[PDB]
Amino acid sequence: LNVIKMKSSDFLESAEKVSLAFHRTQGLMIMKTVYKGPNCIEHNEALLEEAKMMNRLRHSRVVKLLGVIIEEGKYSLVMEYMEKGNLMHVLKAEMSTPLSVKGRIILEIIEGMAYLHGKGVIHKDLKPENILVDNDFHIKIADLGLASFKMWSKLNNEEHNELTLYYMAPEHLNDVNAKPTEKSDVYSFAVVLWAIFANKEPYENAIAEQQLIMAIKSGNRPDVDDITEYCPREIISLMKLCWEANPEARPTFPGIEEKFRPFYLSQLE
Ligand SMILES: O=C(c1nc2n(n1)[C@H](c1ccccc1)C[C@@H]2F)C1CC1
Ligand SMILES: [Br-]
Ligand SMILES: [Br-]
Ligand SMILES: [Cl-]
Ligand code: NA
Ligand code: NA
Ligand code: NA
Ligand code: NA
Ligand code: NA
Ligand code: NA
Repeated sequence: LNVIKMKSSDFLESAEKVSLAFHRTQGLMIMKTVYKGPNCIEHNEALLEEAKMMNRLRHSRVVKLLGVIIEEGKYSLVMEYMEKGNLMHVLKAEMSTPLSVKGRIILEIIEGMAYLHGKGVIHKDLKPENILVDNDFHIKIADLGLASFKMWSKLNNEEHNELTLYYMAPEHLNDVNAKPTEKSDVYSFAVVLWAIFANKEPYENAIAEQQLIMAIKSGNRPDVDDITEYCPREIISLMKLCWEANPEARPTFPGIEEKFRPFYLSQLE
């Protein structure tokens, strides 16, 4: 389905920024309020078309943009509701996630990124907080930071509006000139891989941001010995392949899928 021009009145009053919302006739949804301030109707057509463009990225592992709210002095994006929150919340839950499910999660992240890259989309902000999980532990990739919503991100920072580095490729640390590439996303995926088996964030011993940044650029990586549960040797090799310093030596997501899928099916599923 295409993007719906929804209205603020469509949602139940819950006055008392991604939050849960209840559409009067459609049910639970996620709302990201982006702008609240003076009237800026000059940008409406530009904001709507960008939402239409983003809404065209349709894939089983990509979150759906259900609608937009474009009113006088109020602009919001309305997104599919993923009941279980983000991947890091799932990994830290009291109930353990079995290896078969972790393998499926990895495969689905690969499928989603292969789709996005095939559409010429570079995510640039891939991390557990942008990987959302539904009731059945299937995942969908999101862009909650608006890294790909150029127009909406600019709106979010217009001053008249009232309203992590662990997964960033080293070529981007301490460097604003560096333009992210598909290979930047592959590096982020490598660290997500580590997090999936560590059940936590990397670099817990880092003491200072400058220490952490200079260390990673010098070759430091998440502590593979820190994984406490069983992590298949193939997956350790995979993450090492994906966080290699030379970006052009990192594989593609289709290349990752070609070797991970048959391994998932014979060992993990
Ligand atoms: O997080 C959001 C969101 N909305 C959409 N996605 N994420 C998908 C997507 C994923 C990765 C890269 C680009 C788009 C396509 C869809 F339009 C909304 C709340 C801001
Ligand atoms: Br090299
Ligand atoms: Br593999
Ligand atoms: Cl394949
Ligand atoms: Na599915
Ligand atoms: Na990061
Ligand atoms: Na730090
Ligand atoms: Na390296
Ligand atoms: Na295959
Ligand atoms: Na398969």
